[PDB]
Amino acid sequence: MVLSEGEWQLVLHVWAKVEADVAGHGQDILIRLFKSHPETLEKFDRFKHLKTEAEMKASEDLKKHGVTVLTALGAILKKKGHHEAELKPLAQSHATKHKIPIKYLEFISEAIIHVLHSRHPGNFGADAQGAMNKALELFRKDIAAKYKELGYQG
Ligand code: HEM
Repeated sequence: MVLSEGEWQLVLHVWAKVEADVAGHGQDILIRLFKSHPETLEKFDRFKHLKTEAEMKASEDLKKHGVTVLTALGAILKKKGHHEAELKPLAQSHATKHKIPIKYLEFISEAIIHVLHSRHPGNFGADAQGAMNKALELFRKDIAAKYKELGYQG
């Protein structure tokens, strides 16, 4: 699959807004994911002990990792499809080390869309959301393909 330049622009336009507060956006997204799909929290030995949203919100480690996740994903989106090099180490660690099934990647993609929709309605209309979805789908497809090669495919 290939996104058009116009679709990439819609993605990068709203992502520019995200970069105005990466830490805050990362917190929102991770907490949305952990509440909507609590099982995902089990993958984090560091965050497993977090019982409530208030605890998640007060966690400095959770916030720091949100910045790390969004910065990594941001670097991928800005590649506009030419993200092979950025995908290699990401797929290896998530397949071999953490063992993250594709299903969970669909879950966070879901969390990303939800948060952008709430915080940036003016820059996330139906067209922008469609473009963001295509970008995240392309990401999941390439990650999945890489998973297979590494002998995983979750
Ligand atoms: C959608 C984008 C995602 C991106 C871009 C991403 C990115 C990252 C990055 C950059 C790290 C740092 C070093 C490493 O590779 O281990 C990391 C760590 C990790 N990721 Fe993700 N990740 C994503 C989704 C997920 C999902 C869905 C799960 C789990 C439900 C997950 C679980 C983990 C775990 C367990 C670690 C290590 C935590 C620790 O430091 O102990 N990742 N991720």
